Amino acid sequence: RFYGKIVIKGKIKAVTGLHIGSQRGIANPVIKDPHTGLPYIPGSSLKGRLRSLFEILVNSRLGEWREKYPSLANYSPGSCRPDNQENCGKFFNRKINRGWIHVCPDYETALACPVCRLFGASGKESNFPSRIIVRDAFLTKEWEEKWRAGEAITEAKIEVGIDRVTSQANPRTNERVVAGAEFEFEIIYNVENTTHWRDDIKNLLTAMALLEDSYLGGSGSRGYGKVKFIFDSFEFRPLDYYRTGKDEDIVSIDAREKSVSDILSGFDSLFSEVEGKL
Amino acid sequence: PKFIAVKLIPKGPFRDIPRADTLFGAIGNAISAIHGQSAVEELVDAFVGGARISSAFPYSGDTYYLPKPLSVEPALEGILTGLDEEERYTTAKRLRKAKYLDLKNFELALRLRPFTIPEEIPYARVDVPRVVLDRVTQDSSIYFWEEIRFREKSGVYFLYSGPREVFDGYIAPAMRFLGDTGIGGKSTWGAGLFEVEFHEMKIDAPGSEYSVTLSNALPTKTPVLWRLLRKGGWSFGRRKPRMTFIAEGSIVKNDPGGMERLELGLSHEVYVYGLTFPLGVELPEG
Amino acid sequence: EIDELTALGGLLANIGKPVQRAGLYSGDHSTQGARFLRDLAENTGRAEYELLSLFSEFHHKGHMKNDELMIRRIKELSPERFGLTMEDVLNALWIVYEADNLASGEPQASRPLYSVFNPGKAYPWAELDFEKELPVPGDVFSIRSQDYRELVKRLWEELSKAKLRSDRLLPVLEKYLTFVSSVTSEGNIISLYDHMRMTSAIALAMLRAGCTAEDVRSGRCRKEKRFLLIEGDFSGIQDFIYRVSGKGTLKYLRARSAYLELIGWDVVLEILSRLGLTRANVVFNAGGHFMIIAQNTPDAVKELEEIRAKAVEWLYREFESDLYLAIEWEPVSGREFGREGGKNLFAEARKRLKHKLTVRKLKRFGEIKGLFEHGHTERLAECPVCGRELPEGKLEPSASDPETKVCPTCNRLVSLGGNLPKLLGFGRTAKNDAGVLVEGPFSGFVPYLQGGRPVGEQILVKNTLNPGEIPESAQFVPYFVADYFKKDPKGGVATFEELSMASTGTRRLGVMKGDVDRLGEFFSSMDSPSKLATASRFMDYFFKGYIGAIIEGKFGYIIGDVPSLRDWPEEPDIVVVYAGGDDFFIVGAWDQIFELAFRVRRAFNAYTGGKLTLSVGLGYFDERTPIYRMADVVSERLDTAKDEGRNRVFVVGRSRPLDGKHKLSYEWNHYEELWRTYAPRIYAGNGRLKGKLESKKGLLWKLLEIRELYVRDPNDVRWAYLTAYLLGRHGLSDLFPELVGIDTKAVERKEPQPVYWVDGVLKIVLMAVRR
Ligand SMILES: [Zn+2]
Ligand SMILES: [Zn+2]
Repeated sequence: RFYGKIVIKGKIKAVTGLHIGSQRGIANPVIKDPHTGLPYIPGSSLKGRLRSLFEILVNSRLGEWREKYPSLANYSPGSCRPDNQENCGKFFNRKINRGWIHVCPDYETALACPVCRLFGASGKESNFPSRIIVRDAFLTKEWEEKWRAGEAITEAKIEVGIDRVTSQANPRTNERVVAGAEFEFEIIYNVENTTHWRDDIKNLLTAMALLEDSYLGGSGSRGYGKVKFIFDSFEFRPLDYYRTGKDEDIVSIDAREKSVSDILSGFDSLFSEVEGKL
Repeated sequence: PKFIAVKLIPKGPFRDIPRADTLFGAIGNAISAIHGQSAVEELVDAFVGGARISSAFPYSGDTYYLPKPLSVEPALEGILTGLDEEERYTTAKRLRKAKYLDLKNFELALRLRPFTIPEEIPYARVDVPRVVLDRVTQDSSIYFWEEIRFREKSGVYFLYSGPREVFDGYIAPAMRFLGDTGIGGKSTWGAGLFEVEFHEMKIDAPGSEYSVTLSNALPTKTPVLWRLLRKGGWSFGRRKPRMTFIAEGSIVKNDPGGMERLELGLSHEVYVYGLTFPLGVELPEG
Repeated sequence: EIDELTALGGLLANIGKPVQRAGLYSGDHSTQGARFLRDLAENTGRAEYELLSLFSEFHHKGHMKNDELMIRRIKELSPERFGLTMEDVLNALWIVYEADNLASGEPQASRPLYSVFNPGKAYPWAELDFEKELPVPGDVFSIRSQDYRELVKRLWEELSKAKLRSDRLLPVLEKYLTFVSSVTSEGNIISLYDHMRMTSAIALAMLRAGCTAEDVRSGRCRKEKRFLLIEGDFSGIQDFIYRVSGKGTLKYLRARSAYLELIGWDVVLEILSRLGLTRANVVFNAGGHFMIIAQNTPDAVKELEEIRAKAVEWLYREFESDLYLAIEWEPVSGREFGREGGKNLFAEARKRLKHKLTVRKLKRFGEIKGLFEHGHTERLAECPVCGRELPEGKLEPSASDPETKVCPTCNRLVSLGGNLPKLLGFGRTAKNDAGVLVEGPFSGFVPYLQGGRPVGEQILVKNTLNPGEIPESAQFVPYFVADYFKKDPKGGVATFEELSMASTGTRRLGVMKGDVDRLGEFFSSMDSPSKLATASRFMDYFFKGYIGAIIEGKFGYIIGDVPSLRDWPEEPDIVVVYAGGDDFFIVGAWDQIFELAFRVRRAFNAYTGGKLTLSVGLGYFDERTPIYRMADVVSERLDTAKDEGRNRVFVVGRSRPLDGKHKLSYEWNHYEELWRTYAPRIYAGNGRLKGKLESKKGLLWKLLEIRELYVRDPNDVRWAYLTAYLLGRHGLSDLFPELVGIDTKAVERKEPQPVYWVDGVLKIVLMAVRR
C-alpha cells in the first residue's frame, strides 16, 4: 500500500579529490556523461556504499538487535566464504560471482531485516523491492558554469611505487575530480508501511553519517574520498498530492545543517508534521 | 487529429525507450497505488470502450519524433523517381534503414511524398560497468549494464487520444506517481524517473481505409504490412509469456486491436496492452 | 534417359574450344569436339561418349542444314543401346542449340579471359585451387598455343577417370575451364565453365517444360513464358548468429554460422531434387541468398509452394520468429534472359523479382495463420545461452556446466563446435536416422568426419573439388567456406580469453565487420545469366577461398606496406566467425584484426580492377563482454563508415565536435598515408617506441589532452602553442612539425586541422604499449 514519498534533496561536497573509475586521455578515467563530458556520481556507487557501510554496522550488532529487528536471529556474525555454501548460518550469505553480500532469502525475512527492508532483496520466490531510490548526482549549476568558463573540472594525479631497498620509482596516473566540487543528490524513500519508516530514515542517515567519515569510491585510503552531505530540504509528497495534484506537501527547512545536526538535533522537530499526518 | 502529447523530461538514464505494453502496465500499477483495485478495472474498461495511449518516442527540443511508416518501402522507388540513379540508390537505402521521422516528415510519408530522414538520434546506448564488492575482502566481480542516455534538451513522450475525463482522472494522476518511481529498469539506481509536462500535438493525416499503428498491435485479423515484435515482460516477479506484437508504424486495415488478460498465478488478473493507435495512411497496390 | 543426357549435352556442347586453341585437329571446333568425344569413347571409356559427340558437333547451326544431314549420320547409330528413341535423340539436339543462344547473350585472336570487374584487364590461365595463387587481373597478354595443349592433357586425364554424370563433370570443368574465355573477342568477361554451366541449366529447364524439337524450329519456346526465376533470401541473419549471451566462447558462434549454411543448402537442394534439376541450375548461393532457373509448369509452381510452406513452418517452430526465408519466383521467357535492343531485360525481370522479395519480408510470417494466435503453455522457460524460451523441462542440462539448463538445439552446436577442426563436410540423409546432430527443414545432417565413411544420398564437401572417399552412387555437392581459426594447444578453437592474451600491449579483443559497397549496382549491370554466374562466383571466391590465403601471409607483392603494430606471425590468432560473399565478421587479436583490415582491403583492391571498395568497422572490447553487444557496436561502427563515403574504415572510437564538419571514420588512403608519416618516427615495431621517446608517454597522453582542447572549441587557437611548448621543452621540435602551426588552407577548404586526425595514429600506438 502507498502512503507518500519522503524526498531528500541536498548536495554532495567532494572535499578531497573523488575518483570513481571506468577502466576504458588519462590512464585511469573517472566516469563521465557521454554527451557533456562532465563527471557524475552514480546512484549505484552511492547506494552500494551506503549499503556496504550499513551491513558492517548490522554485522557488529546482530546480538543487540535480535528483538527490534527479527530475522537477525538467523545470522551469525561473519562471512560464508570458507565453507562455500550459500544461505548458511553466517551473515554475508549470498554469493553473487565471487563476493558475499547480505541479501535475505525470502520476502518473509526481508520485511524484518534492517538492511533488506531499506535496500532490497532478490530471493527465490521472494523479490523484495527496495524502498529508496538513489539518483545520479550531477555537478551543480555553479560548477557547470565553470566548465563554460574554461576551467579544469577533473585533474590528473601522479603517484609512484618505490622499492624499499633501492628506491626504484614506478609511477602511474589516476584522473580524479578536482577537490571542492558540488554535486546535487536526490534520495526518494517510499512509504510502504506507516509504522516502520522512522527506523528506515534513521538508518539511512546513519549510513550517510558513516559515509562522511569513510570515503566514496576510488582509492580512498590514500585520501580520495572525503565527502560531505549538505542537505537542502526534506519533502513529504502525501497520498493526497498524487490524486488531486494540489500543492500541499509538507516541506522541512534545513538550509545549513549537517548529517548529525539532522539525525537527532532536530529529528523530533523537523519531522513534526510528517509524524502527525503519518 | 488532436492528441495530448505527454512529455517525460528525464532525470537520468533509462533502461529502454518505453513501449505501449510497458507504459500501460506502469500506468496500471500507478493507479492501484493511489486509487485501488476498483479503478484499475475501470481503467481497463475505459481503454476498451474509448481511446488508447501510444508507445513512447524520442524528441529533441521541439522536434517531436514519430516512427517511420512501413508504407513507404513498396513505394520507395516511386517516391524517388526524380533523382539521378547514382545518388538515388544510396538515398533509397538510408531511407529504409531509418527508424524515426520528424513531426513534419511523418506527414509526408503518410501521403507517399518525398521525405528526408533525421540526421541525429537524441540518445545513446552506453554500457556502464558496475561491480559487486565483497563485504569483508572487497573483492570485485564486474558485470556490464546498458542504458539509454539522453542529451541536454532531449527526452521521450507518448500520445493520448481519449475523453478528457478519463485523462485527468486516470492518466494524469498516474504520470505524477511515475515521476517519482520508474518506468522499467533499475529504478532504485534512479533510472526511470522524469518530470512530466502536458502539451498539444496535431497531426495531419489522410483519411483512408488503412492505418498505421503508433503502438504495439496484438491484432485480431492479419494485417497488411507489418514487422514482428516479440516480447513478454514481468508482473510482480511473475514471468509473462512472450506475445507476438507488431512494432510501431506497421499497417493495419480496420483493426481495433485488443488486450489479452492473463492469469500468472496472482490474485488479480493481468491485462496486457495490445490496442492499436490508428492514424490514416496511403498505400500502393499491396 | 533423355533427362540426364540433355543436361550432359549442354554441359559438353561447347566443349572442344580448348582443343581449337591448342591445335589438335583442323578448325571449326564443332567438328573437333565430335572427334574429341569420339576418341574419348574408344580408349578407357564407355560408348556413351560417342553419342554425346552429337551435341558437341551440331551446335552453332553451321552444319545442321535443312535438318537432313543430322539424320543420315544418326541413322547409322543405334539408340536402342541406351533405350533412346530415334526421334527423342533428335529432340535433345534442338534443345541444346536454343539453350546455347539463351546463355551467351550475344572467334579471331586467342584472347585470355578478361576481368569482369574491369574488361581492360585479363586473367592468366590458372588452376582453381585457392592455394599460393591470387589471380590478379594484369595487362592483356594472349595465351600461347603451347599453354592450351597442357589444358587438354589434364582434361583428357580427368574425364577418363571421372564418372559420366551431371554432378561429376561439373568440378572437372570448374577446376580447368574457369579462366578460359568462352567467345574470343575484345573484352569477353564470361567464362567457359560458366557458359556451359548455364547452357546445361537452360537446356534442362526446357526439357521439363515439355517443349519438343518442332517447338525450337518454330520459334515458339522464345516469346512465351516458359522459364521461372526462383530467388530466396534469409532475413534476420545478424540477429541469429550473434545474439547470444555470455556463454559459448566462440566455438559455438562458429557452429551457429555453419548451421546457417546448412539450412540454406537444405532448401536449395530440395528444390533441385524435386523438380528434377541439377546443381547447374543454381545460378548462385552466396551468404543465405540463392537463385535457381527452373521450368514454368503447373507441376512446379504447385511443387515449389509446398517447399516454402514446409520450410517456413519449420523455421517458425524451431527459431521463434528470429529467422525468415523469403522465397519468390517470377515467370520469364526466352528473350527475357538476353539484352533485347537497348533495354536490359534480365536486369528488369530481376528487379521485378527483387521487389517481390522486399514486400514479402514486410509480411514476415503470413504463411503460418496461427502467427498472431495467442495461447497459454505451462512451465515456459528461457534457455540462458540464446534467448529462447521453452516449455519447462525441454532444456537438457548442458555439457559445459551441468548445473545450467540449455535448450537441446544448443547442445547439438556445442558438440558441433568440438568437431569442426576434424570435419570434411556433411552428409544429407533422412530426418530420422542415427548419427544425425542437426536437422534442417527437410533433412538431417550427419558430420562426415576425417577418417570414416560418409552416409547419405547427397554429400556436401567443404573447401575442395575432389570426391576422394565418396561412394560412386552418392551425389557430390561441393561448397566453400572461409574457415580459418586459431587453434588452442589442442586441435580446436581458441577463446575470447586466449585470442586476447596473444595481443601486443593491452589485452583487448579486436573485432572487424566489413562488406563490399554498392554491390547491388554491380550485379544489376549483368545482362545475361552466364554473365551473372561469373560475377557471382568470383565475388564469392574472394570471401571463401582467397581470404584464407591473406591470413596465411601470402601475396606480398600485391599487399605491400600496411599499418602493422607487430610483424606478421606464421600462425595468426584470427577466428573467422563468418565470411559470406560480401560480408565478413572476423574476431581475433586486436593488433592483428587491425592489420588484417588493411591487408584484406589491399588484396580486394587488386582482385578487382580497383573498382569495388570495402568498409570496415573496428572495435576493441573487454574479453568478458556479451557477444551480442560486440556485434551491435561494430555494426554501428560499420554503418557509420557506410553512410559517409563507402570507401572508408572506422578505426578507433573517437571524440569529435557535433558541428557536422568532423567525421569519425578514416578513408583508406588517408589513414594509410597518415601511418607512413607519423608511425616510423615514433614507433619502432613490436610494442616498443623509438629513441628519445622511451619513458616519454607523458608527452603523448598530454598531446591527446591538447587534442581535447580542439574538441571543446575548434575555434580556440590555444592548442597551437601548447603543442609548441610541450614539444619545445622536451627538445622535440623535429617531431610533428605541423601540429604547431595552424593550416590556413584547411580553414579555407573547410576541412579539419591536422591535430584532429592524429588521434587515430597515436591512440593505436598508446594501446600497443603497456599503457
Ligand atoms: Zn536482510
Ligand atoms: Zn539456447
